Amino acid sequence: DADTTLFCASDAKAHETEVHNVWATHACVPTDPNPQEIHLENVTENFNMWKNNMVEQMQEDVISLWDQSLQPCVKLTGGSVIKQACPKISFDPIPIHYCTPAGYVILKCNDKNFNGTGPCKNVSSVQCTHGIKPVVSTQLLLNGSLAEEEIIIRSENLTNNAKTIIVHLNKSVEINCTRPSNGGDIRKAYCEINGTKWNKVLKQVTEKLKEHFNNKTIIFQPPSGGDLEITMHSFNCRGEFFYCNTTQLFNNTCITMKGCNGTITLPCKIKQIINMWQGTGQAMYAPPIDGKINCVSNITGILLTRDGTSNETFRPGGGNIKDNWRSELYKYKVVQIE
Amino acid sequence: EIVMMQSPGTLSLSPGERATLSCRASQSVSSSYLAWYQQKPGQAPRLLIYGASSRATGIPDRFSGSGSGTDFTLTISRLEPEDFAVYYCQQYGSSPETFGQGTKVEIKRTVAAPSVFIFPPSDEQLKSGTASVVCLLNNFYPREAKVQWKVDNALQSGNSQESVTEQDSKDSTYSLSSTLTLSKADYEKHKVYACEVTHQGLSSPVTKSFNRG
Amino acid sequence: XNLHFCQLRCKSLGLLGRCAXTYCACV
Amino acid sequence: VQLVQSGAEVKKPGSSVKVSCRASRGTFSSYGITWVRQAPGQGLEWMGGIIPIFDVTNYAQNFQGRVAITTDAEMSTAYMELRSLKSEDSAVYYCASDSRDFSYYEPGTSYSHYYNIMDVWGQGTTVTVSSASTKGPSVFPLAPTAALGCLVKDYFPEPVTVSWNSGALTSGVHTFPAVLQSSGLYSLSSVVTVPSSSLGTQTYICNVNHKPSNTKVDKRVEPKSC
Ligand SMILES: *[C@@H]1O[C@H](CO)[C@@H](O)[C@H](O)[C@H]1NC(C)=O
Ligand SMILES: *[C@@H]1O[C@H](CO)[C@@H](O)[C@H](O)[C@H]1NC(C)=O
Ligand SMILES: *[C@@H]1O[C@H](CO)[C@@H](O)[C@H](O)[C@H]1NC(C)=O
Ligand SMILES: *[C@@H]1O[C@H](CO)[C@@H](O)[C@H](O)[C@H]1NC(C)=O
Ligand SMILES: *[C@@H]1O[C@H](CO)[C@@H](O)[C@H](O)[C@H]1NC(C)=O
Ligand SMILES: *[C@@H]1O[C@H](CO)[C@@H](O)[C@H](O)[C@H]1NC(C)=O
Ligand SMILES: *[C@@H]1O[C@H](CO)[C@@H](O)[C@H](O)[C@H]1NC(C)=O
Ligand SMILES: *[C@@H]1O[C@H](CO)[C@@H](O)[C@H](O)[C@H]1NC(C)=O
Ligand SMILES: *[C@@H]1O[C@H](CO)[C@@H](O)[C@H](O)[C@H]1NC(C)=O
Repeated sequence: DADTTLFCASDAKAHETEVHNVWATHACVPTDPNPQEIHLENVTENFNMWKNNMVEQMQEDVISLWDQSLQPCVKLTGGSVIKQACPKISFDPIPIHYCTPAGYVILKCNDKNFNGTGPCKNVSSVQCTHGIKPVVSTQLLLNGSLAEEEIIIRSENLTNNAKTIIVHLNKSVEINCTRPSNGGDIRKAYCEINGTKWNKVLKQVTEKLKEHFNNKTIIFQPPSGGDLEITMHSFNCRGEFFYCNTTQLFNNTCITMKGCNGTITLPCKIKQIINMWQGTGQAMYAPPIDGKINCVSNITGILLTRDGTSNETFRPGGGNIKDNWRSELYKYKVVQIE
Repeated sequence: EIVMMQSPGTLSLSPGERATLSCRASQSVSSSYLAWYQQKPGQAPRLLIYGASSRATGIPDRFSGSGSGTDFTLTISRLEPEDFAVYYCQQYGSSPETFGQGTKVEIKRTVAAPSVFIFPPSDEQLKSGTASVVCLLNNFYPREAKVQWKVDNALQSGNSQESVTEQDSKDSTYSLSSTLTLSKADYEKHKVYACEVTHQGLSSPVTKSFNRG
Repeated sequence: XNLHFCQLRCKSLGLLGRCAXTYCACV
Repeated sequence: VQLVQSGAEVKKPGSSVKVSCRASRGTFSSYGITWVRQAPGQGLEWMGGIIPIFDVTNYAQNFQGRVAITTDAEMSTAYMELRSLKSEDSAVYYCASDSRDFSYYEPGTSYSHYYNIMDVWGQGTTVTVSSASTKGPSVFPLAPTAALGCLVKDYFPEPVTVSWNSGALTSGVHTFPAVLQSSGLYSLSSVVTVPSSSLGTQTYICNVNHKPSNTKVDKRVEPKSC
């Protein structure tokens, strides 16, 4: 085990004006051609998704992608009220692999039901990793990778209620968020989620959370309050900040046979004055562009918080963007050959 | 607060000529935050300049705005008939966002004299409560003109109301009317009634009068 | 996170203030 | 997109009026709103305004303690309540918000100017604080180039519409503004000049029209005196 300079490993094209390509060129580098994956024989490696510096390396690194390409018109840190430029951009995250340098290789937990902290049996070793889309969001984890056998619950400390719980799903549920054209508030948008698919997943999640809380009861309520970014589903859709009210997604009403089934349309809005996930402060952007704005994402995860005799109430949480990267780098670890 | 003294109160110019208005601030302003408005007496005001230099949406290019710190200026390359109005400036950096006093871009034309007529009360009116003497000043430039009513050489004070027309569109002159309010028991007991006009277009004070009946 | 303000807010609703990363949470 | 005001309201001393300002499209989310007034024959007077970047709402010392600006939940309609009215508050109340809101994105204009620029203005909510009630006007003739006119006296509220000989005499016609009196009512005079040689062949009539009190007076002005 060790902790080294894990360099950004790209897959970008040196001629696209898309902002995730014009940043990988500068920080990331080309990928390893034929990546190694030899199955380590009779090996027991201990992992900790909450300590793997790959999370720190990425968080520190993803910040640079937003500073370079998502400059807000006005930043409002403590005291100073800085101004700069607001060029509208082409925005669509591209995957980032994290190769290791010579002397160190990445151990990859190939277990199906490993929860995040403990031993992995089927341990392999690789140079790069599978692609990671740098999607910043709250409550729901988008455009990731799915679980392989069952839904897995990942929490650094379940008893510590203030810790966010990560739910990794075994089947995806697409979410199609759209700001329509003249078809009229240009700041108004909506997201469509399959109610039949979603409630079946929530039911599966509801059944899974029983096994971790002594087979008791489950309740999904809406967040208490505070910043919109955590009380609503927030994400960037092609340079536009979306905030979507997820009251209809976490509706205990629809986890028997009633009026579920139908399409779940969430009222969303496009904020210009948003809170910064870089650090403490607020920023301000420009109003949206002409035409259609579309984002067909894939809910591959859910970020939940607990209030903490019987019932156990949960809330859509998130906020700590470090945990977004922990939903994709849990199966990786850096050691050393020398 | 920040007092915003504009200058002058009335800017007398003819169309085609250049107009230059000045908005001075008592204290310094965040130069990026000063706006100019225009109100044509009849409708609502509207934006012409924001940020001391940035034109509003759709304003003709003849409207130049500039300045910094405490010394600001609204410049007009050439006047047109749709620009003779009142103009205001506004600091909105540090609240309270105070306004200026105003500047009327007037049509210069030339100097003219008041066509003055007086009206005795109506026979239909005296049958009722009051008598009302009226003094008409017609087609005169410039704006300032004063009237003092007199009855039997008495300098009447606190018994009149005045009003002026907006600049005549065709002839660019004004019209004024003062009105002396009298109860009939104070109108029948005197006799001589005269309004006194004092204007610069007149070489000396002018008077029209009548005797009761 | 701005915790002071976070706590200041969530007592308007009658709740305590929690930093959730760079953002404010109420319980 | 334009802002829709409340109607012209006649209030009584010691009451409280609340003006509306509804926006057709969009919201007031980013740059907010600002309230302004203009007293009869006066300049503009800043009341208050919302500044949504700092999440603050402020007023002036002349109006603080009795003026409150509110909005909806989504900031599509904003209000202004003025507790304790007075004749000094008889004015026209305006409403201004930013045009960079909605519209779209201009290549084009500056969006790092976070303060409300106030380029979309309201219709105007004329507010009259009086203790008087709807009274019909009296039309007395101002009998005599020559000058003649009608005298519209003692009415409430404004406006009245005077027009001579059924909209056929507009050459040299002067319609003067109203003047609020000591009694609390209004009055104005409409006058016109003519050729002196016409005071003997052409009849001049003025039609005064007050619609609050359904009044219509077509007075006939004639010369001759002693
Ligand atoms: C994760 O698995 C380990 C197995 O060693 C177990 O001790 C731990 O309690 C599990 N944690 C959660 C949150 O399931
Ligand atoms: C170890 O994981 C790989 C993943 O591709 C799997 O194919 C393989 O079957 C696993 N090993 C054994 C002995 O099953
Ligand atoms: C997903 O996992 C749950 C158990 O957590 C299981 O009931 C369900 O059948 C699984 N579905 C798929 C498609 O793997
Ligand atoms: C989890 O938090 C509790 C306090 O809430 C603490 O006592 C415990 O040590 C934590 N878990 C671990 C593994 O340290
Ligand atoms: C997503 O929604 C938009 C608008 O309703 C539509 O044009 C598009 O075809 C949808 N995409 C999918 C994959 O259904
Ligand atoms: C939602 O998913 C269910 C099952 O996966 C499917 O039967 C239904 O057609 C879907 N709804 C829509 C609107 O496609
Ligand atoms: C979400 O919608 C519900 C519907 O009742 C509303 O009460 C709530 O305020 C909305 N959430 C936010 C953050 O506005
Ligand atoms: C919960 O489900 C019921 C049943 O269809 C629905 O009528 C209601 O709007 C839903 N409420 C929320 C907050 O999602
Ligand atoms: C998710 O992936 C789809 C397909 O590439 C893309 O169109 C969409 O913009 C992505 N969504 C986000 C939030 O990155």
